Amino acid sequence: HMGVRIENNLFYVESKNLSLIIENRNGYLLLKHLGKTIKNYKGSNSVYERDHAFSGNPTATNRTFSLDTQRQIFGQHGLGDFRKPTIQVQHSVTEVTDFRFVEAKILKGQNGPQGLPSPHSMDDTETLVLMLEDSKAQLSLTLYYTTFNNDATIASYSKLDNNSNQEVVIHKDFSFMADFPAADYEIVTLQGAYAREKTVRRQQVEQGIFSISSNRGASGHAQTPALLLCEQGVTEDAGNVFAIQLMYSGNFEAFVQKNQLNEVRVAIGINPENFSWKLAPEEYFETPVALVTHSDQGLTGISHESQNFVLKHIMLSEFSKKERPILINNWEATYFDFQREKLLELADEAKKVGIELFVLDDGWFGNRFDDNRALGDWVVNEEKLGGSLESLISAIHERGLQFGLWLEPEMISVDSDLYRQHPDWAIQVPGYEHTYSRNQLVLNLANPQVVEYLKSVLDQLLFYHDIDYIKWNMNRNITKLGNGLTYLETQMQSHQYMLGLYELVSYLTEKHSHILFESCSGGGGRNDLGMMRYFPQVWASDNTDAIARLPIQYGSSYLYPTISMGAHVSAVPNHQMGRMTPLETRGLVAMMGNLGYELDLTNLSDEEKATIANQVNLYKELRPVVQLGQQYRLINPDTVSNEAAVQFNYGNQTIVTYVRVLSVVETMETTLKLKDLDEEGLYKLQENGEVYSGAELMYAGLTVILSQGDFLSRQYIFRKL
Amino acid sequence: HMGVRIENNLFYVESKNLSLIIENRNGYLLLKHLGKTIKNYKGSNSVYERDHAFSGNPTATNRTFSLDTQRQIFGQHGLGDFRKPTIQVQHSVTEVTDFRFVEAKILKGQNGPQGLPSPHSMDDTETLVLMLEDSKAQLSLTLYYTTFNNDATIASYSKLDNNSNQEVVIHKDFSFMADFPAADYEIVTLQGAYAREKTVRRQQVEQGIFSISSNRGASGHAQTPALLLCEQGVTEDAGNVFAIQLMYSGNFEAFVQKNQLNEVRVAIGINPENFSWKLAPEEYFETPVALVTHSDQGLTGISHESQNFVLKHIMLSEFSKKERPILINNWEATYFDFQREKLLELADEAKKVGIELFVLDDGWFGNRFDDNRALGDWVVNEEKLGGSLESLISAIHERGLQFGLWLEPEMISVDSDLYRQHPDWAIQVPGYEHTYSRNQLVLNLANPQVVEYLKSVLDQLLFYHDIDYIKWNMNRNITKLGNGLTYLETQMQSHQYMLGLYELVSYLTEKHSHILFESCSGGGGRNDLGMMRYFPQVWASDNTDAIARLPIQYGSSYLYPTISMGAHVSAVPNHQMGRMTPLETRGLVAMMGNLGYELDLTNLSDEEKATIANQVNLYKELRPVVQLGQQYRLINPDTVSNEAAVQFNYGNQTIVTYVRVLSVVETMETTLKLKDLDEEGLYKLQENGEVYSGAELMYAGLTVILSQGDFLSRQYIFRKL
Ligand SMILES: OC[C@H]1O[C@H](O[C@@H]2[C@@H](O)[C@@H](O)O[C@H](CO)[C@@H]2O)[C@H](O)[C@@H](O)[C@H]1O
Ligand SMILES: OC[C@H]1O[C@H](O[C@@H]2[C@@H](O)[C@@H](O)O[C@H](CO)[C@@H]2O)[C@H](O)[C@@H](O)[C@H]1O
Ligand SMILES: OC[C@H]1O[C@H](O[C@@H]2[C@@H](O)[C@H](O)O[C@H](CO)[C@@H]2O)[C@H](O)[C@@H](O)[C@H]1O
Ligand SMILES: OC[C@H]1O[C@H](O[C@@H]2[C@@H](O)[C@H](O)O[C@H](CO)[C@@H]2O)[C@H](O)[C@@H](O)[C@H]1O
Repeated sequence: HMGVRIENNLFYVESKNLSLIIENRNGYLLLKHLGKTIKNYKGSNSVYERDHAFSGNPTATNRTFSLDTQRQIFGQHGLGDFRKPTIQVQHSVTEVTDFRFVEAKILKGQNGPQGLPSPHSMDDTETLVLMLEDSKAQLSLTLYYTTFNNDATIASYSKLDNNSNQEVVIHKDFSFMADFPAADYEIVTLQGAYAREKTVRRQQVEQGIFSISSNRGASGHAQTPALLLCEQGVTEDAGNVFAIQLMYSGNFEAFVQKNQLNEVRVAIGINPENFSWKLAPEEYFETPVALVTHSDQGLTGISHESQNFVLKHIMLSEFSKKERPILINNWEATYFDFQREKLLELADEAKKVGIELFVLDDGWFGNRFDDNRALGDWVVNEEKLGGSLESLISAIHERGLQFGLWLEPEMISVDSDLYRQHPDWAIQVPGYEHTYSRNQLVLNLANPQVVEYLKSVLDQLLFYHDIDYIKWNMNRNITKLGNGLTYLETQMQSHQYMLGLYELVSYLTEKHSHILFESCSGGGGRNDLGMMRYFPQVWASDNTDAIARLPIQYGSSYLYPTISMGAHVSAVPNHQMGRMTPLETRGLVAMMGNLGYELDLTNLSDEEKATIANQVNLYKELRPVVQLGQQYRLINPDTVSNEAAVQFNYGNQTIVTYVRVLSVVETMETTLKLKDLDEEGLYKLQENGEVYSGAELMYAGLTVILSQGDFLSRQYIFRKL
Repeated sequence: HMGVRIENNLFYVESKNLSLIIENRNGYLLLKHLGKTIKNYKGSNSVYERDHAFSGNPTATNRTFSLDTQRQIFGQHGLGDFRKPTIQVQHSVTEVTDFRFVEAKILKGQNGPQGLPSPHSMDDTETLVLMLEDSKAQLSLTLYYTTFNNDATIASYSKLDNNSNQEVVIHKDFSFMADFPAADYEIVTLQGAYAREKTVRRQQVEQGIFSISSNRGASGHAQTPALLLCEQGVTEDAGNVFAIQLMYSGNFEAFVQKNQLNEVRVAIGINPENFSWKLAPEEYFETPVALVTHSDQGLTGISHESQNFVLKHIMLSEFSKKERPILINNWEATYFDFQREKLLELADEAKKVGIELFVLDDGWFGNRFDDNRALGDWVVNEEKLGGSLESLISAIHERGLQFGLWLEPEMISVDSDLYRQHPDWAIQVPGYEHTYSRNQLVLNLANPQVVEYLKSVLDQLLFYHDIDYIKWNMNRNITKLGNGLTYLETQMQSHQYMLGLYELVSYLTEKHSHILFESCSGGGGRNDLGMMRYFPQVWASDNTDAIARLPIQYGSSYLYPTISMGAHVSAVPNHQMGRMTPLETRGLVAMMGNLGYELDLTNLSDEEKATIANQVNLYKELRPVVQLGQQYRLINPDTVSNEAAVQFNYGNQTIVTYVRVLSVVETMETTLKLKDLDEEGLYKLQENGEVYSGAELMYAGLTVILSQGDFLSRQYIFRKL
């Protein structure tokens, strides 16, 4: 049985194959167990209470009880625990609180923080409600833990109520924390950089504090809101992993602290940097949702658990199991230099090769002839489009293609009518020059007038035009915070910006629910689970190099389903890397993702056109396997590997893609073994017609043969008989 | 003072900054110290003698003296030492010997084993002669250790005399052995493969036995006769290294054994595999020369020590400091498909770009139109050469080029007149079919008639033709050993083959000492210090890819001077790797070696011709710096590095070559610091005219800037003012 149970002083939060067991000890909440299901928990792994030097106590006479040494589910500073705190509220002359458990409730079905992205499809869930109070400060903190009956994930968030007669200020308020017992641990995170997104990083947990964080106002290219605490020696196939993740797209921190006793604290939430939150009497603050996910089946186990939870409970139901259109995007194809003739000719070529959707990228609005002006001016450039957008769309529709359109609503150019009319709408500090980034500024979405304006302009665009798809961009990070009437309002504006964004995108995605919205932030600059609540695919990276895409796709699909992961076949030499790669390899690499095209089809040879038509035909066949199937990493593209290989299973279809980076000589061929087949199953390999048992493919494997050369690839396609 | 000293029961072998101190303990020889100079040695690091269980004793009553636990300089089996032995002689019913020290002598000046390559320029050397006897077996073993006054190297070899009235058989006889005290050690070796020669390998010394060996009858592509025993944590710049090397080109073994007490034995010599040696009464056997070289300046220290010793005492004096000609070789250019017109046209183009030497590769002799016939038939194909070789050579000379010629004297084709006349000259076993390799057979150079024939044919070729250069090839390994009249003669034939080879090549190189002989064995299949005694350069690898050449050159110049290391600019796509690389990078990579050219100059554009002419002009300038200067590795090309950088210093000239393998994006530029400059020196960088102090270049370093793209390179050229 799954759900929530209250049994004497234990609370059991029971998801599928994952339990959190909390003990109420005289108002203090102790983490007894987080991990595989245990019923009738007795306490075999309880903390041994002893006098630990310099670890102090809530009472004078009992030296062996200390919040410095108890395992907890939230952290305070000032009561004897010196580990990093996760709740810290200023009230009167102090930022000491002492929240004590008073009452527990259980909810059933949907719930979550208002104004923030949270799980859906929650009918078969229960939520533990732990009501804590600080009687002196007259504050309440309420913790929520939600079970899921179909996934090894628990969701968490909290609400802080000010029940006092004075203003209070939240300084720290994370979404999840767990104290894990001293043991050897490794951590996996996804970091990297622009054009190197979601680089998989693994390291040993060491004494001290390790953290990843964004202070950019977006989660960022260089860190993902995820931290995987792993059993020493974890592999793809074996060992315990706990993934903590955050459904938030602004400033966040994830940290792991190893203290003086070798104990380990992990937490994730809103970054303390650039954050404070004023609460007037009777006001409350709810944190974004955190997730804790578990597998005992290594890193592939955690990928599957995380992907499944995302597909079922985050990504929009309307799209989570819907094959996504193969698109053409004109950006790398033309940049800003296009007009109607060029567009329809590209559309003609796209239709001939069987592409499904035509996306008009940057440059269609205002006087956007380059990237130095016009953001904020969402007026159609009818001169450039050679008539109305309506007439363009009709043209695209009549050629048999869906129509998509680029927006960047959060941004404003100094050189724009919007800025001329409302210069105060930009994020800025009185008496300081702007800081520029791609020669543009960020709109203050903490300003309700800004949100109202964007809802209006965009609702107008979407209702008056037959648009099938939106690409929602965001091309710089936030500087010069000073739009508040007070310092505290400025400290709130980064989170209020996010609330404004979510109000905006939840409104539009809900009001226009037939439209496929793809998120973007110079590629993967905001590829997190907050955005994926509303945008069921993401432009994974501006780097469209087939080879540079290998580690990027590795990371981008590590916790997120492949279906989310936009990938385009682009021109050579590649625009980012300056590299020639075979068209075959560009195709096979993009086909490990959500396939599209981004090159000038009108300038290709007849042969290159035929190749792309063949690629499109192939992917129409593989699309369900890739987008709806189960992903298995076989060879990981990292810093030292010269190879990449990824398998997908879906019913009677099994495919495997193999890529080799550098040509090798006098080196024995790799043996590549498949996973998760029926030993007794019979698998017919398309290329040679041979039938192999699943046992053979899994335990003997394929001798991988290639010619001489860099960046070569091949694909194996099997049908189970 | 350096040289040899005998002081009571200590013998001191004293080279520059390296001493071997041996103690005579009642006929047993103990290794007291090998390492930095110590005078007046007292024995601070003596073995503590105790009863070690299962370590037995030469006398009944003294359980604390055991050859199982004493550090020694040669190893026997059967007297209580169970570490791997380095001398083992069968006599009568046993292969137990008990060699006991009887007498020491000191020689001055040159000496070495007859018939085997050994150091030259030995006027300032002394040799310790340790005469050992086994009175029962009536055998003598004499050990030789030679000092050098200008290098931290000691040379060693031994002679075994049969003074008995019966035949005896040597089963094991290594050239050097040392027992090192228990400590943490790493080892560096050079292994790899064909087209991947001299791959630098580093690992921890572990309990048990690690070895590299050849049983191929040549030292081989996959292992070099070298083993570096290193202090834990050695770097390029710091820590103790002991390099043991062998001046031999046949079957060898190097091993490191960590025993039950954590002690470490290292040895190098003739491989026991495929070796036995019969001695009739009064006959003797001398082993090849081993070298032990030391540095306390890390791996660059050992490179310098090894290179210096090779330049001064191995490589021919006639060439060791002589700039080597920039050559054109036609092999990759035409393969077998050439005639006189094509040759002279290539020669014309070579002259225009300033090339100095023209080498005619395979296919000029017998009916060698492919690689399936004619080896053994060293008759000029006057039809193919369009007249006599004499007339061809005159033509090449008149165009201003030296002339070079390809030979493979050790080999015979089934389809050849030589085989038709003397089928028994091939290495073979009566009643077994041939084993084939590149469809050719190996000549039995253990057969004195074979050696006489080759001396004659080749002396004739060289005296009747004005040849400036020879490329001496050897394109397969030895199979089917059975040419002996007895089993024992067969067991001797692999070493006798080597003696035959050395007799042949010492004769020809001496009799034709103006000719530059470059050794070759499908590239680096026999690139060892035995060959380098007679052949002052070597074709480092058939792999002429600029990028694949990086780890190859790293290894090929690790212990051997750059001047030895043949490197050719070749065509793209590269014939081995199937890869396009910039001509600039092919040039800069080959210029880190001994530069030549190997592509069809007649088929290049006018631009590619101008580029090569520029490369030749440049290298004429850099040649002394590269060939005669001091080499400093700055970034090593290994399995994980994406970079390579090598510096050369020579008087007032400092150059640095940098190569990046894969294009990178959003990655901060590398900072490359130079080494071994004068802090106060002023260094003018050619490209920008800026003057930097040596301190700046060494301690701040160069920000390395590149455009986008794979396989890019650049060079920095400095002049000290
Ligand atoms: O749910 C826990 C809290 O409940 C009460 O306040 C809530 C407030 O948080 C918000 O949900 O608005 C509703 C509307 O009725 C309630 O006022 C308590 O005041 C808090 O102390 C806390 O228990
Ligand atoms: O040099 C040590 C040996 O000297 C004597 O033999 C040598 C022999 O090795 C070889 O060098 O030929 C010369 C020619 O006179 C000598 O015979 C002893 O017979 C050996 O026992 C050994 O001492
Ligand atoms: O402007 C259209 C373009 O926007 C985003 O990419 C850009 C990139 O082209 C430019 O070079 O840099 C900025 C940041 O400096 C952005 O990354 C989209 O990601 C891209 O797909 C395209 O739509
Ligand atoms: O035959 C001339 C050729 O000999 C050696 O190379 C060859 C190589 O070309 C061929 O492909 O393989 C055999 C072994 O199978 C040899 O490696 C020389 O090294 C080369 O320079 C050339 O002279």
